[PDB]
Amino acid sequence: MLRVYHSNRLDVLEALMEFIVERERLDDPFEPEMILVQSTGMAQWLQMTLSQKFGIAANIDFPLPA
Amino acid sequence: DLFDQYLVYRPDWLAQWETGHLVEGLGEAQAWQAPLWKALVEYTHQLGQPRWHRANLYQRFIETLESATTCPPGLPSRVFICGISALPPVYLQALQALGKHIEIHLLFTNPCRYYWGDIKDPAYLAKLLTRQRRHSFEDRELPLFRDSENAGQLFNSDGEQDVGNPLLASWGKLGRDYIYLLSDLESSQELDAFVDVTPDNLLHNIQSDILELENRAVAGVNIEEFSRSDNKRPLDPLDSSITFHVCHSPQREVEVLHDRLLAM
Amino acid sequence: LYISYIGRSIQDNSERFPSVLVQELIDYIGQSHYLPGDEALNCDESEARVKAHLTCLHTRMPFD
Amino acid sequence: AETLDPLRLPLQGERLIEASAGTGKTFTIAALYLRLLLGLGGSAAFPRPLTVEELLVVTFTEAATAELRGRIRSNIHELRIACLRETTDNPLYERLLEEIDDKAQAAQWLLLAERQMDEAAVFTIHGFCQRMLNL
Repeated sequence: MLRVYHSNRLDVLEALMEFIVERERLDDPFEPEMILVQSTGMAQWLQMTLSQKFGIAANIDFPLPA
Repeated sequence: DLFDQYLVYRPDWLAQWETGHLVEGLGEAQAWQAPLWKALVEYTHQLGQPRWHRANLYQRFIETLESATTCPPGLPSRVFICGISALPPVYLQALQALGKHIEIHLLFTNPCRYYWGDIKDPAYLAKLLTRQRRHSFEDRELPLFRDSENAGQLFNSDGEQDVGNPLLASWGKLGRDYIYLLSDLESSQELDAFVDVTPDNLLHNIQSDILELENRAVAGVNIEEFSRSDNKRPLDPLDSSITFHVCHSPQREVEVLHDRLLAM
Repeated sequence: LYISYIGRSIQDNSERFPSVLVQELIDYIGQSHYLPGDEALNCDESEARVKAHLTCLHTRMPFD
Repeated sequence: AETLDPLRLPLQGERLIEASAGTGKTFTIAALYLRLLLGLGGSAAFPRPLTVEELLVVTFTEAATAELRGRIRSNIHELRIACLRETTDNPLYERLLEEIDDKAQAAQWLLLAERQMDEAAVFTIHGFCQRMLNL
């Protein structure tokens, strides 16, 4: 299901994806929840924010779209 | 470099050049761009290496995914894309093909809260009479639901003339095309999650003017409007959020940045 | 927000100019608001006063 | 060996203009620049107007380029405001506004031309040939 969310800031969308992954836990948590980015600094920022919130950051990969 | 860009962006001209016929409606140099590509195709075929490439690979992938049942083998449950604002249209075609089974959530960001893109046809604007639901509560749509298309907001050939903010009107060329590509799909889900802003500081005033799709510039067409200077909003005398410092040498400017940052 | 540019050449004390984006931004700012002093004087005079007030001018040598 | 006004010179063929010492040599060239950008000048004018990406101007020294570009931008901005207000103070803009045919069309062209200033063609000789040979 192709779902599109508009935004005015990145923080509420990051909170929304946290809300989604909390309200629906994958039955195989060892699966790498892939997240696409456009650089390496952005992936670094997402990792730092996820570690800051959850107290943990593991098994998440950030590949290029190609 | 040019051939790599061609492979990414134009599949149809490459399809024409594979069989060697020219493409009508283009300038010079095509008469040697095409057979060079074709000869490269036959040479890499004679080298024995695999011939699968992106321009036909996209079409084959779309065909084999659309002409399929609801159970694909070994695919992940969901995947999110965020922080991206310029993509090739073939990628969007691939993702709308993939949207039948795997759930995705495009975290696209835009400055304005309403629609400000181009328009194709008067029949096309009838398709844009849908709604955008909120997170949990209600729905929303661009203001003047009938009056925008009724009035001269959309003109017959071009996009939106009365953009409002001249900043957006000057700097949103990429954003217009991106929202035009994004607001054309049929299997899409559109719902918003926005943050309001309270205009008190100068920067917040600027951001609210950008978001609200308005204008706060007075030209003074009549002499009374030219004479008066109180129609504007007032300015705080100590609002130091936006500054404009002029220096002479780069090292002196860096020193100004240094001690200004320490003072701040 | 902190926006700065090289205004004058340091060798011959000639004139340079900021970019068109910054010029458009300061034009919109000047045509947007008015200073509290001359609240009803003139639109363009208030615009020029705001442009003069917001601009800061440094000096050539640190020890001036 | 004749006189000269910015609104009277037919812009065809090859013309040579000598402006003596203490003339300014800049208040005229901006007037002719706006004249070609807006396509006025009676029957003696150019057959068709142009855009900012076609008016090549080549000077020699480095510092004059930015000064000329800034003066040009200020002139076109003031002309656009004076055209939207229909009342000027400079006699040059006054006579141009007298010669305006369609104010709305002129304002639209100035709006679409001012935002294209950042890539306008003003060069030195070395920069001009450098940008032409790599083309």
